[PDB]
Formats: sequence, structure tokens, C-alpha cells
Amino acid sequence: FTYSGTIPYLDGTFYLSHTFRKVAIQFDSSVTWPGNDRLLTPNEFEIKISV
Amino acid sequence: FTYSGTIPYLDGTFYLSHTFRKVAIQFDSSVTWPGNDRLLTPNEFEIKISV
Repeated sequence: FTYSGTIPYLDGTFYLSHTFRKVAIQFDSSVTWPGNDRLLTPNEFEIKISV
Repeated sequence: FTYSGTIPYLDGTFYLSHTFRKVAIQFDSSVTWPGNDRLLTPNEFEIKISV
């Protein structure tokens, strides 16, 4: 371990959650979760878009 | 006009149809006609891919 200070996992002090670009969820390796054209990008959840 | 030859418009003689690359249909200016996740590229009718 060799680390004092805040432990986010059992302390609730999260800070790296802004470093997520996108996430894709697939069921049965065939069907995307946010299907049915629900989202603006219907294939997967975008979090940050830089272009 | 200044052209005597096989005229594609009313002769039925087409040869430039291989020069297309992609088609993007968009009904109501908000939704692509293929719409639901149907093609490998869901939003566009790619005809020729190079990269």
C-alpha cells in the first residue's frame, strides 16, 4: 500500500471521473444497450468529444 | 449541345456510376432515413471505401 491520505474507493473522494471519453455497452455481443436510436450517438455513450 | 453520341440521359447508357463514394439521406432535416442501426456505418450509405 505505502500510501496514507484519502482513499477514494472507501472514502468517496473521486477526482479522475472527468478522464472518461466514451463508453459502449453491448449485450450478447450483438445488441448495443442504448439502442432504439435513444441517444444522439445511438451506438454508444459519448462523454467528452474533442473534435 | 454540340455532341453526337450515345447520350446517357435518354439512351440508357451509364458509365460514371462507379465514381460515387457515399450517400447521406436525412428526412425532416433531423433524422437519417436508414435511422435505426441497420448498416455497418449507420448514418451513411458508403459506396466506396479506400482507407
